[PDB]
Amino acid sequence: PLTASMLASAPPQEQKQMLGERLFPLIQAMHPTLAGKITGMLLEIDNSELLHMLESPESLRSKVDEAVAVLQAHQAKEA
Amino acid sequence: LNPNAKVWQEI
Repeated sequence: PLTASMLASAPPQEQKQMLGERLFPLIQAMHPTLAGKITGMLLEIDNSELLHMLESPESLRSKVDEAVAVLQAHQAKEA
Repeated sequence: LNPNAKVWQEI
């Protein structure tokens, strides 16, 4: 598991990738095709919240659901 | 949430 202490041990310029590395497989389970885009969207969130989402499945799911609805709305807006 | 975000590529 990724912890606050582990994340702080990393070079600051690496911290988002450490999060993305752990977030992606879970998001890909939920959304196999679009996981890469969704992970990119969530990585904009603050690291503390991302750490919480990594260890709370309900929290991750609800943010992923939001990301998907925003992506779909944007698809209609670009159309 | 920003739908223009850069796509993640996993290692």
